[PDB]
Amino acid sequence: SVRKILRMGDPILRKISEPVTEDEIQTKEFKKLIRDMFDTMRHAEGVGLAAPQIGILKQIVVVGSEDNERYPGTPDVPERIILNPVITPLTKDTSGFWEGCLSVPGMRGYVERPNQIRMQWMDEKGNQFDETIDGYKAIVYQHECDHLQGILYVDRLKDTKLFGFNETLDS
Amino acid sequence: SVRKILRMGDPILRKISEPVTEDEIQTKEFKKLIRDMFDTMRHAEGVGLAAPQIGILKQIVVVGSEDNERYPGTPDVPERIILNPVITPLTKDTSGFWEGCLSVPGMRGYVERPNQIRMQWMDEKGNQFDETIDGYKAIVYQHECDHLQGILYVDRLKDTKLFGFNETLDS
Ligand SMILES: [Zn+2]
Ligand SMILES: [Zn+2]
Repeated sequence: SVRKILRMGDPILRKISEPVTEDEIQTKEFKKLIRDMFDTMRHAEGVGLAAPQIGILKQIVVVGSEDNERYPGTPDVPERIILNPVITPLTKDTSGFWEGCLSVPGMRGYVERPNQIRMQWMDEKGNQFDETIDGYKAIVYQHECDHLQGILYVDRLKDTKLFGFNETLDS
Repeated sequence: SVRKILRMGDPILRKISEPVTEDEIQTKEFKKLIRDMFDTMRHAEGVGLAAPQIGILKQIVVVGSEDNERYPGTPDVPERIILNPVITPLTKDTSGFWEGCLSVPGMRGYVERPNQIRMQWMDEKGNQFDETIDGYKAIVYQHECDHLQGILYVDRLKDTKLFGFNETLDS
């Protein structure tokens, strides 16, 4: 089902989310969470979603797009469950994007993040990954790990001048 | 009548508004602006309003409250037309407030501003003033002169952690 998405202002979105145990992923309620999470992220037309965004401080991130209406330009993104992630910048080069967040509705903000990172996670399966992601993917992944350390894009806005509502930014 | 209030994202709210001429205040359309401005500020239940907030880059600020629903606590404020203002900090001491703005609907942000300033303006009459304002008044006056130099409270947010929507901040 679709869970209620917490909005910027709730202190939860700022608390640090702790790791998931190899025990949990094989748990029943966990599987029911990934279900909800996906169901919620889709109804929201978002590129991804972090557990805390719905009240759960577990290091659980979800993603997936395929022709998105909320961010027209962007490339389709393949669904994937990202757990206990750990990103690291592989360069100082940065790609700029007017990011948005389901937890900060109706607004957009230019944010410059590194464009090439090394990330290491784990899946519903228990598999260990450790690749180097680049381009839009990296952006989204970074954006969503942030939620896990209580960080929202507004905290990184290149500059408050470049931040506002949609209805007005496109005009 | 009530004019449409520009929302954060419109580049106008960031442009510098120029001064008003002793000629204008005695003008007909000017008087019609102060009318609208007031009518608009009231319908909005705001403590004040700056010309640019409705598309006019003239150094015209308006104020007035008396039992406000949008900011319950705050002291009533007496209507007044403030023109070509010029504020100056008279201290480093600062009072904190979760400010809001009609141009940035549904949100609130903790902002620390000086609590004792020297301001010099002019009225619909043409009178020259130069007093030292303190307390809530100073806050509001500073908040509204900012609009004249293209500045919104988000640009001063003490810290992004303390910024969010109303429905969620009170909870
Ligand atoms: Zn988000
Ligand atoms: Zn304002």
